[PDB]
Amino acid sequence: AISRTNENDPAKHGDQHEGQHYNISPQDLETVFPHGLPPRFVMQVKTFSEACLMVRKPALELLHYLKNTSFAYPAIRYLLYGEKGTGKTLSLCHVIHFCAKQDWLILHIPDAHLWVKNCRDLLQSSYNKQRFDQPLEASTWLKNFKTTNERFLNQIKVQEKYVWNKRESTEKGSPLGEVVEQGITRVRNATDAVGIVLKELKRQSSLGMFHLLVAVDGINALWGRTTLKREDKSPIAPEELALVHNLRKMMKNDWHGGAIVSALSQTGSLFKPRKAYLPQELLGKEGFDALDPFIPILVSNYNPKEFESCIQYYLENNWLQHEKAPTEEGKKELLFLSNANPSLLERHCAYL
Amino acid sequence: SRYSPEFKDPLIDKEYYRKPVEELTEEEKYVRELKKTQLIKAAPAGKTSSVFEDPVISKFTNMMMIGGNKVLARSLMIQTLEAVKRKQFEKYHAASAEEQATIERNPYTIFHQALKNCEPMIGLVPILKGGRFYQVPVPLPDRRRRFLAMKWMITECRDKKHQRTLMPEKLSHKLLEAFHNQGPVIKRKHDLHKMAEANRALAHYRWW
Amino acid sequence: LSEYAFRMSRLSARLFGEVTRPTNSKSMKVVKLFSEL
Amino acid sequence: ADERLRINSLRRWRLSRIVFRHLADHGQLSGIQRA
Amino acid sequence: VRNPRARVVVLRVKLSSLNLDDHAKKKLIKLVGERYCKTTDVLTIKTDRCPLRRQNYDYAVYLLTVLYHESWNTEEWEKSKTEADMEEYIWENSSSERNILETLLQMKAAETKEIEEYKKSVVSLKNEEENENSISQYKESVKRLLNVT
Amino acid sequence: RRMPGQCSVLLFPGQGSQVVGMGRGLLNYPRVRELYAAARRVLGYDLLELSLHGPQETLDRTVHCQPAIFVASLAAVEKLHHLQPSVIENCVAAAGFSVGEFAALVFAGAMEFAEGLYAVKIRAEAMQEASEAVPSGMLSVLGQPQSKFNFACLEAREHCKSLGIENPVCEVSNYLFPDCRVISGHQEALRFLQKNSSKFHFRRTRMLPVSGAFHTRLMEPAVEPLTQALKAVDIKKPLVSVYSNVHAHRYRHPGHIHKLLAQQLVSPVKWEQTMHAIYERKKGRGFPQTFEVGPGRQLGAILKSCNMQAWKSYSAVDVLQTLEHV
Ligand SMILES: Nc1ncnc2c1ncn2[C@@H]1O[C@H](COP(=O)(O)OP(=O)(O)OP(=O)(O)O)[C@@H](O)[C@H]1O
Ligand SMILES: Nc1nc2c(ncn2[C@@H]2O[C@H](COP(=O)(O)OP(=O)(O)O)[C@@H](O)[C@H]2O)c(=O)[nH]1
Ligand SMILES: [Mg+2]
Repeated sequence: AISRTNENDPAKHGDQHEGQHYNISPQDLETVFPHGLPPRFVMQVKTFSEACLMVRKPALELLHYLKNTSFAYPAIRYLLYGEKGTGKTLSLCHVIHFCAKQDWLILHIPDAHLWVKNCRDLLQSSYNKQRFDQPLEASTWLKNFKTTNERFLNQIKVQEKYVWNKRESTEKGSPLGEVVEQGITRVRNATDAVGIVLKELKRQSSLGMFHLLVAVDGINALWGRTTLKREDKSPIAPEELALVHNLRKMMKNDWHGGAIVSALSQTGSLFKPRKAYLPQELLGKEGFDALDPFIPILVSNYNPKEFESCIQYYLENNWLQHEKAPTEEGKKELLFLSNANPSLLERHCAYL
Repeated sequence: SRYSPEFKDPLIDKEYYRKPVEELTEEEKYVRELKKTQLIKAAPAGKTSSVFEDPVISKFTNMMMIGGNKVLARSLMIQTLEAVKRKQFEKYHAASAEEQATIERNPYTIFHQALKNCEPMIGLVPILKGGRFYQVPVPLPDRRRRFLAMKWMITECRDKKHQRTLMPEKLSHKLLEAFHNQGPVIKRKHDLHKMAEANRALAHYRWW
Repeated sequence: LSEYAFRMSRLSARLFGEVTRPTNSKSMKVVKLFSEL
Repeated sequence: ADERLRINSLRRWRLSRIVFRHLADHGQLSGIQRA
Repeated sequence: VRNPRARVVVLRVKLSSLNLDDHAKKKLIKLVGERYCKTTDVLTIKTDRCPLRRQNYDYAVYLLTVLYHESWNTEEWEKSKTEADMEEYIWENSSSERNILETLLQMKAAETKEIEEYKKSVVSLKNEEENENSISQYKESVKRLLNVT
Repeated sequence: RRMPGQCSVLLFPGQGSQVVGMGRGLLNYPRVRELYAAARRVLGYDLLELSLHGPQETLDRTVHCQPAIFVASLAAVEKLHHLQPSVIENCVAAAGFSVGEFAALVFAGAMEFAEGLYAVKIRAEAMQEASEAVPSGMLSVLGQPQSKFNFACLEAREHCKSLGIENPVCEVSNYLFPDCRVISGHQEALRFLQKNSSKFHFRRTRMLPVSGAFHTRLMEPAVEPLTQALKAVDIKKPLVSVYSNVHAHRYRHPGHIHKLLAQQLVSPVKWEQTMHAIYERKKGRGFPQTFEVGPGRQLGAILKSCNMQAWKSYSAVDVLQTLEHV
């Protein structure tokens, strides 16, 4: 088992673990990642009966930054970028698993692209008649947010009276969980429940009640375009969506007591060419201006050690069933055909 | 044809050229020396010296294309292979100790055995005389029965009774049924073998 | 489309003699009719 | 003619296929070959 | 002997050979549009409106004269040139400067050549082509300015 | 002469598209409230409340569903005009299914709201009386290539002859889309079809929830009343190409709508032929936009079955909810 590390605690991974797969327990999978993992990594987890993530230099660098983070200074924006299928989402997952173990409050958005396309039931927000609500997109997120942070929802207590309807209001000092519960029961108030949560999480984190991680995958969606239309077939802007408008406030570094970690993604983007991967091309002028200043972190293809370790993990799981895959010629052909790209390599190995 | 008659088909086999000159018999040596004087056609897009190349799966993929869409056909083929692999892994994990020895997890082995279990040995060839196209039993050539297994599998999977179930899912299920000698394709082989046993009057016409 | 680009283009039209007023496209057929012979 | 254009505003060899064929076959149309 | 295609006239002049300042050159390029080719620095005015050729030559000369004069002229209206309509990217009074100033004030409350390097990196990324070299220069500048190691 | 794609065809639904909640999402839109006020003045009961909140059993009655559909279709036309004026401006054709014709004509400036609503009402009570006269019904049948419809109707008729009844009725009533039809007539014949679909090669069978056998000769008593209701009405020339259901072609002159609107009552609905006449064209030519002004989305599914390429540019006007509070 040269492709495995016995270190299952992400808070003690270092340069000596580069290229080695560490295991995430089922409890951590169901709590930390109800929604985080890529769709094709979840099938692997089901097939292998285990979730093992390789330790890579991007994640190690981002963990080194988060260990030496000053919680008095304003939150620092970290942006993971790289070519398609290089493993930036799974690096983000490594960092989220690190932060969840140290009792940070995790605000994880699995894919911000889903909020700007293919919404069937779009409403007009009563709080602000110029914005639109997405009850199914917001309630779906609230359930998994509650799942991840179920411990804190009772400790954290609201600081303002929130009036859902003339009959119903959340009183000052009530636990945040009630707000979350109100979003799950009545979907009409789901979108307004997300915003309130963010407003509280930004504020209380500043007081120092908890450390907050804002982990947004596919962040280039926020300052882009949408494919959502009005009834008169007119376009809708990303800032006209209440869910998108409230999530932009959490990308600004006007708060302390946490860090902002983000990952770009051309996959699922709107109006971007297939080969666009750099920060400015995907973000746009508006997005780059919003995130600037930020620390960009590059995710690349496997190096030879990483590639050999990935194939040894697959061989240890008996996932390469072709007789020539164990041989040297098979590995050289896999290397050429994927060019050490994690996603292409995994897809090729899926049917071998 | 744009190729002249003198052009010969290429030989893509890679280990063929690595045989030591010592092993080469006089006839094979003469063949090799002859090959130097001939023109060789450009290798077609498709077969390659790869170690993962499988001519049977290539032929099945070609038989699945519609309108020259090879990317889609190959995508369907790889999806079917992955579905068979995942199903076998699921069945292996849930099995007890002594049943894990008899569960196959190589999708290529399953595909080849499934197609082999569907090959018919004998078929009927019509012959013309008197206005009556006479149906005589005939021992099918190897190529013919190999083609028929694949054609029966594909036609079975293209049936319209299977509503909105995607082609990889239907095809993996049919392949795993034929692996265990079950399903409608095995019955189609059986209903040809019995329907050729029902017509053994003209069983000795050896000049079809 | 910024205003600056807009009547910068409208000045360019005045310089090169095109139709300054944007006359959609259905009513510009007079231009094509009288352009030819 | 011109009046009609105004009110509207207010709102290769010119031979028959046969005769062309004869000349083109006899080499009398300069430049016209057969493919 | 008549040919309708003989009336066409094509004037070609390099803008670098005209006495234009920065604003004059920018205005001339925006006015002409596609007639100006950036690769060759050549302005190509093709005139065919008039029947004769001397008339089209005179018209081309007149067009060049008026284009030069209206390039050297600043309307009252010019003053409202938006940021998106700029050709290059000025860093002073920019959103990047505003954000970095806010971040530094917050850091000082919580408690230059670095700012020069930061603005150099931002100007490069905004005007030139975006490569990983420029991205890494920007990363290093931001890390040094935010006290990240 | 404008390229098709910037033109619009308005499709008006018919009976069977009623639902509790029609009007919500249309009320606040311009000019709808006085249409419902006129509906009250003409009908004699408050259509608005019945359409908004009703038992659905009151709404399913023949006397009530048809006026509801008519008024809702016109209100949806008003909504579409408010959202997209160009669509209403660039309209090339119009077509209604059974009662939608009365709406379509009103939309085409051939009839006025009051007179059209009166005609629809009289039609509704007349059809209800005709249905009460004799037991009957309507049966939706989806056939396969080997299905024979006139044949099956024939055996359905000898069944009732064997049982004993004067001139049993069973004939194809609605041509919807390929191999899907609606048969109409006595309930015993429809029971026979339902039970021996197997020998009739019918893939699916579903009894429609309707009072009686519409579009057959059983509705002959209802022809004479409706005719009277139409004598006083002065029908003008439609401004857009309004397509008929008796023969599935455009209404040419005002002097024939009077009798075609009565022949419809006892003739099969030629919907498939109407769709062919509106949309059929060479492969590669673009299709006009299609808007279903009224409740439901049934005409959308029928258009999908008839012409998929035409259906690609299809949309429906939402009469149950609105995105923006006007
Ligand atoms: N750290 C890792 N550990 C294990 N597998 C990995 C890792 N990184 C990448 N992979 C493999 O590569 C596949 C693609 O990774 P991932 O989805 O994270 O890429 P991405 O660069 O975020 O993609 P995209 O641009 O599509 O959003 C994963 O499904 C897994 O197969
Ligand atoms: N129903 C309801 N929603 C609220 C209330 N307060 C805040 N919200 C929601 O929570 C989000 C918090 O955003 P906020 O800080 O107030 O910025 P704002 O939009 O300008 O008012 C808002 O966008 C609302 O969607 C409230 O008192 N009642
Ligand atoms: Mg990703």
